[PDB]
Amino acid sequence: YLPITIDHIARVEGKGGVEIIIGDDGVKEVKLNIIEGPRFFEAITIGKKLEEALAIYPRICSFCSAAHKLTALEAAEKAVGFVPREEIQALREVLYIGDMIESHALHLYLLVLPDYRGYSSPLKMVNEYKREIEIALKLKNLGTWMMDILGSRAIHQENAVLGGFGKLPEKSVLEKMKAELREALPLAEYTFELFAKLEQYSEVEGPITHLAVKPRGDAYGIYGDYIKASDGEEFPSEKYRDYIKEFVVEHSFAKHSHYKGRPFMVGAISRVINNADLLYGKAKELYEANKDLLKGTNPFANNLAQALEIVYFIERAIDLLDEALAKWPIKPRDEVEIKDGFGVSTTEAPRGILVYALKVENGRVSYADIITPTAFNLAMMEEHVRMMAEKHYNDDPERLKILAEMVVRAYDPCISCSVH
Amino acid sequence: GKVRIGFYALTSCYGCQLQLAMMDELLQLIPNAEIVCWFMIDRDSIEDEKVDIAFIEGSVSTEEEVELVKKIRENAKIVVAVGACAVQGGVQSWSEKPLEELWKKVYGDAKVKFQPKKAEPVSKYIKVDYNIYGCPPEKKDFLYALGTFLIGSWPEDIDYPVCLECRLNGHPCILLEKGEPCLGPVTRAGCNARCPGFGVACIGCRGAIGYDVAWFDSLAKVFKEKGMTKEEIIERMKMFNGHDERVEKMVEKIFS
Ligand code: SF4
Ligand code: SF4
Ligand code: SF4
Ligand code: FCO
Ligand code: NI
Repeated sequence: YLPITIDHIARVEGKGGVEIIIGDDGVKEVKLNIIEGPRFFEAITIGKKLEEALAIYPRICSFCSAAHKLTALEAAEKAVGFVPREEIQALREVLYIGDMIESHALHLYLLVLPDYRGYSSPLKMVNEYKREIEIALKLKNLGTWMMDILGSRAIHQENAVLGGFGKLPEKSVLEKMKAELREALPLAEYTFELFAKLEQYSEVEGPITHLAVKPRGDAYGIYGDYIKASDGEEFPSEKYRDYIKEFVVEHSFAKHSHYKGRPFMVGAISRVINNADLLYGKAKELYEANKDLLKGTNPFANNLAQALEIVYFIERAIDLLDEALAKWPIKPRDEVEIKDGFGVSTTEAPRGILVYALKVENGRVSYADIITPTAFNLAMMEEHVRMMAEKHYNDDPERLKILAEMVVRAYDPCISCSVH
Repeated sequence: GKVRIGFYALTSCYGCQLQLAMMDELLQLIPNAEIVCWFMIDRDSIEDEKVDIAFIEGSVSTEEEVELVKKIRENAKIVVAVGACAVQGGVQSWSEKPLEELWKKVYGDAKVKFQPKKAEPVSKYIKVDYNIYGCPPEKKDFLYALGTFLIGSWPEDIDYPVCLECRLNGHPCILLEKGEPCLGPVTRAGCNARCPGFGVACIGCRGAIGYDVAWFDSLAKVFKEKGMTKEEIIERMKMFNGHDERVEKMVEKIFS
């Protein structure tokens, strides 16, 4: 009856808010109200032909068009029984890594750092911290450029198609890339050492359940057929319903999710906690020297795990462009018989796990189930804000309203994703 | 006095903002001006500031977004509709499925404190003075309106189809030669014909234009020997122009 309402959260993707309920005991409930209109991407596409429903899923969210679209892809292709050609996956992993490289570098640098430096806007430390932001746009624009080469674009990639790609580039470009990647690994190196010196607050330390796709071969990756949880459990990616369940609350247009009847966290610390040993390159050594910072016990270690992965994914697409280039010349796409069937895929989107589940019958989409990572995260997010609200509630409100948000901004919430 | 520009947001993928965001000297690109409300970038942002330019992005899908678009029509001398979600209602308009059947098919019967509505252009409730097109728009389309608006002038809209630029680049008709249904002869241009030029079909994202000039020798002939029926063209034009009432007879001139 005297709430703390943060009508909008700055420097996150989407339209949302907070209603932290203060009592007489301290903190009752924390409510992240999420107001971003459903766009019913799960229903308006129903009865629509596959291809046509597929060029539309990326418009759920511009921070992760590749992810959605390259995930839509894998699940329409288990459905119609296709299998990718080998160098054609390596390219899809590459394109996913410039969605990844850029997302983090845009969340970290233009959404997270402003709070630990004093600035409301990133458009502000422009002539005060020039080198960082020049480091910022260099990582981001190897991101932005990679997507503009293998996907026509960064926001909603129309070249990645059923079967592969509509025009793969000249060889020299996958070489120049690998040349621009190698001229990037020192830039993410800087970003590791910057976000590790930063504060992972004490009011949030506490036990968390961490879930992640498991890499379908020898290395830390994105694609894979087995969701792992931090207890030491594993369950088939095809039974995500039979192991995690949804529920509507009146205080959001986004569902909420439980593993084992309780909150869990996906989104990069989750991947390091679960699949840390599958790493190599400068990133293995950076985890094996900075691990009292990469524990599953603090939200904000999401931010430094991002920095680590820009080390990994930079180096791995170096190898992955190399693998592709050993099958050159490559036919762009192969023909896909659209036969009926069902398919689930689970991939590591920039923020945790994205599930696409597609049913097609007679060329058109009869069913679909999507759950995005910010939606998965909404519910431990609220608890970690409560935990901060506990140890700070009878503060000057504006001293409080800053620190809960940083927590929100530590998940990299992407609300156009949690509501589709 | 530095021209007031706010970037407000409705129901979107924030790509149209992402686009302004990833333009890197952006603040060297709008100097006689000041950014007063862009929550994605400024926490020092307030909605009830009177502004000069009003870049509204996204559909009106929740009721309070009817309160916002009316709110901004009042504190803004210029309200500019940015992207297909705000220009056309977007890809969330390509089903006429009533809201409730869409609520039930996703939420079942589970109530949300907030009021959802079917998707609608910004134009329905408040006056849009200009339109920047594309899903998302092109960097070159944002450079144009901001810079022109800011020297005092008024922007204009490319009224020719994607096929003109298509041809310029030397791009071969993936329609004529490959049987993909290109919405290029009926989609406004600006993209440097990105999708023909990737062996992909135009999917409409920059908006519906009309086919009032005979750019193809017989599009009806191409559409009657590719197997593209007037209803087909309509389901597809409707993925980004599902509120255009002009569609139904525009495709009908083509086949008449
Ligand atoms: S028009 Fe497209 S890119 Fe722009 S906000 Fe809407 S969905 Fe996102
Ligand atoms: S591919 Fe499409 S845009 Fe290009 S010339 Fe053919 S119809 Fe026109
Ligand atoms: S070719 Fe059509 S769908 Fe492709 S970017 Fe241009 S307007 Fe959009
Ligand atoms: N990362 C990301 Fe977007 C969300 N949630 C997806 O997938
Ligand atoms: Ni997203």
